Amino acid sequence: HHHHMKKEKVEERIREILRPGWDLLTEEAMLYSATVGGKRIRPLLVLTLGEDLGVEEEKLLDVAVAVELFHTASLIHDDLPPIDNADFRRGKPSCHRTYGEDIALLAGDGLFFLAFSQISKIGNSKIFEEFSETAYKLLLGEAMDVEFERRKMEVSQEMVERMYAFKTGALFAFCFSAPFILKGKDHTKMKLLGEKFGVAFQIYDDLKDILGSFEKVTLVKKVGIQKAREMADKYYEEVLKGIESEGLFRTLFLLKELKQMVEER
Amino acid sequence: HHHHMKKEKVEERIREILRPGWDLLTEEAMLYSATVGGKRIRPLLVLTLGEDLGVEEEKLLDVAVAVELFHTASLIHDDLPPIDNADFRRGKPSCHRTYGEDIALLAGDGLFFLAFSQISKIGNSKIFEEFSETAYKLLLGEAMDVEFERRKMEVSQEMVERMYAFKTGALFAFCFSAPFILKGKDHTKMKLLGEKFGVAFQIYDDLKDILGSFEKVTLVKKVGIQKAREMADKYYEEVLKGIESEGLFRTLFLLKELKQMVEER
Repeated sequence: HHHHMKKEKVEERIREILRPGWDLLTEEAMLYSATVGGKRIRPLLVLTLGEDLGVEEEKLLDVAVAVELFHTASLIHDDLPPIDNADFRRGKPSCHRTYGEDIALLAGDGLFFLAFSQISKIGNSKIFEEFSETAYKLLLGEAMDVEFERRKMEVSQEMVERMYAFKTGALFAFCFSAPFILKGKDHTKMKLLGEKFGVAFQIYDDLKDILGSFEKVTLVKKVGIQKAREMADKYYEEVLKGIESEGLFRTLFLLKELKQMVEER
Repeated sequence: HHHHMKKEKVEERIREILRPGWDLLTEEAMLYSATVGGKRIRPLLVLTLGEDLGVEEEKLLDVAVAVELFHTASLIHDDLPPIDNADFRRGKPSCHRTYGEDIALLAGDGLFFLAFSQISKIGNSKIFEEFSETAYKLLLGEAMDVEFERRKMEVSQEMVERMYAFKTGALFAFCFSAPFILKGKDHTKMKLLGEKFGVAFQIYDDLKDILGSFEKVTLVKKVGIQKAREMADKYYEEVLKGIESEGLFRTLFLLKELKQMVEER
């Protein structure tokens, strides 16, 4: 019920921000992509951490919505024909399949810009800086994924692990960090913990994709299923220990529930 | 010499920011696009206005570089095959023709993110807010241009004029505004003046494209060459009067020089 109340608040704000104003297919596409589904783990983490810390709900919801809009945009661009060429996303036709590649490209851009606009509402320069740094890292990570796949190049294990930390880890690092910055607490350790969480999250995604299936450089391909799973499990344990040590009990239980869901796959 | 010193400083900062660090083709592509050419009118306006106002040079150069990186990114995405499908840009092969559509898409995204990162360095929330609002407007303008062309829809003259004000006017509005915000002066009138300047700028671009040539909804197509040119000339006169009235003499002379160049086409 807890998680539901939080998700409903996020859904409502997303619908407000993305309500078309200019009779554009591009607006409709942004709204489509943002509402087709999503477990909303990223905004849920932000909101739950902020509750644990007692951060003002309005600034926290602005962060949570920003992260989700950004996430949405990143999936639109990843799905595009030049990149991953996904016909489907969340069991629904992809943005470009629904609206055209032109409209989908623009929708992705719009969503990123709206994400920055939400962050800017907070009026906290450190959050603006961190979010901007996070965006660029995510981009670097996506570029590495594309290039590692498509270039004839040497790709070390360390390079794959960095690509995970950038492509997936950076946005979780921000989710873990941003509530601490809003509280006026040092966020350096939480940022690293969030990055580890994101790496573990990506690994569990790789493993799900294998089970679901019943070129791309993945950590599972590089080190094997057993080692990859060991790395993910270890990082996840570190995250749980770190979260408990900070006394963040709502967040701890949220992370335990996510872990049980992974375990039940 | 004046304009040259300023442009060289911009070129140098752009090369610093875009110096690759990760051995990525995406990094190389961002640098390629940002350095293939450009008259650098947008950063030159920012730097010149800031000089007239006596604004601290470091914060001003961060704004100027941000605007140019953003501009660069917007041209990469416009050129892409789903949008305008340009084989050339500044007389050089386009980003996607040089590096691939995947790499070009990512380069555009990277440049926008770097632009926001530069803005965030300033530590001024009003600048962050204005820049973010500007980005979204520019996106709306591009969407309108694409959709007006491709949809079977009624497009009024007012809609075309709004599309100009968003697609081209918004970024100039920001260039005119940002130095006033950095000075702690009310920027509302300068923002409107910059928007008018951008509309006139777009119209002169339309007219150049006709002369150069010796579907898309343009103001020239809607109202005709004579009326369009009259609108541009009138807006430009308003801008010159407004700039002189604020005592911004370096900027006034820069704008007169740009106008003479247009006149000599």
